[PDB]
Amino acid sequence: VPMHPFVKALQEHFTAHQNPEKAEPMARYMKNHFLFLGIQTPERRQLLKDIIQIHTLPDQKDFQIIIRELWDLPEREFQAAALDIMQKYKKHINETHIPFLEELIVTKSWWDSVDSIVPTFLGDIFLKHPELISAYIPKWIASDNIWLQRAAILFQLKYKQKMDEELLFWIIGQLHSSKEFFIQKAIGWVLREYAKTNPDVVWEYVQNNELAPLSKREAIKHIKQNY
Repeated sequence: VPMHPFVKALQEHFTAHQNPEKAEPMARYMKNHFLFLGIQTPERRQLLKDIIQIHTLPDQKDFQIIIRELWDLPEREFQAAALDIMQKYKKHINETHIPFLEELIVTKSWWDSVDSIVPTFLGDIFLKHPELISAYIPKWIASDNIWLQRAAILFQLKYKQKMDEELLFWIIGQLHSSKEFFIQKAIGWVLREYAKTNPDVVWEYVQNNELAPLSKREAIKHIKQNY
């Protein structure tokens, strides 16, 4: 459906290199929500490299149209490549793009797209503008969209000594009772990651606060050997 020359070049090049054999197990691993061309990350990045160097990288003022057109293509590689492209415009992404990122988060949703938007792009935005947290995180948690909820839990994933323990546990406190696999796993993930910096605090939270068994188990798996 796309006019942008760059997206058209990319689509032609990727489609030329599809592998129906490599596609089948890729699509299975994503529970068949998406068609795949069958191009693994390294080749995908290389094929994107080719098109970028051939075409040169588009003006940063196009970045949104490029990503949106890619996001509308049926094959999952196009959304993976759209986030690789987004990374090439990192320095031009700022607080004004949070609504654009929310859109990506709730469109063609799955952990593979959401996990590449949240801890990196949104993580850095809220580190720079932590005053905008109140305008988003409570709204996302209240949404009943599990991907926005997952976004609230993971935006701090890579914060290390910058982690706001108070907000983190407040978030996890609102979401612990969720039936949702992707919420339970995200909770366990951020707890295990945070435990790399502050294990004792994670251990005490997990030992004294309600969690789903999946979340608890995922949280302590690399630190249980210490207590």
